[PDB]
Amino acid sequence: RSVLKNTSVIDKIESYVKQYKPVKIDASKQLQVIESFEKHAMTNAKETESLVSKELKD
Amino acid sequence: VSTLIPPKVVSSKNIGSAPNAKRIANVVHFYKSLPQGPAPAIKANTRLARYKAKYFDGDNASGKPLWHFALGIIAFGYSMEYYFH
Repeated sequence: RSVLKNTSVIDKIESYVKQYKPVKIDASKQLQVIESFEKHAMTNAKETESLVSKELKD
Repeated sequence: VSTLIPPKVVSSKNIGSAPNAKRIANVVHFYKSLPQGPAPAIKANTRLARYKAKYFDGDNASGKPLWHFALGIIAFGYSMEYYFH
C-alpha cells in the first residue's frame, strides 16, 4: 500500500476483503453420512470377524 | 471417495473352495473316528476259532489249513473205502 501513491483503492479492497472475510463458512457434512456408514460397516465387519474366527477354531 | 463395503462381508467362502466339501466330510468321519478299527475276523468258535485264528487270520496264509482241510475229506473216503471193501 505504501508502494501505491494513488491509495484510495487499497483501503477499498482492504475493506472489501475484510468484509467478505468468512469467504466460505465451515462445513462438517460428514457426521450424518459417516455415522450411518459406520453402522452398516461395523455390523458387517463384526459378522465377518466372528465367522472366520469361529471357523479357525472349528 | 468413500470405500465400498465388500472387504467386511464374507459369507460364501464356505462353499467357495473345495476343502469345504472335505471339511464337512471329515468333521463327521473324524470326530466320530475310532482310534483303531474293530476286527480282522474272529468268529468260528467251538475250538475252531483257534483254527481260524492260527490259519485264516491276517497273521498268515500258509499251507497248514489246506493240508488240514484236505485231510478231512481223505479221512471220510478212506474209512468209506473199507466200508466198500
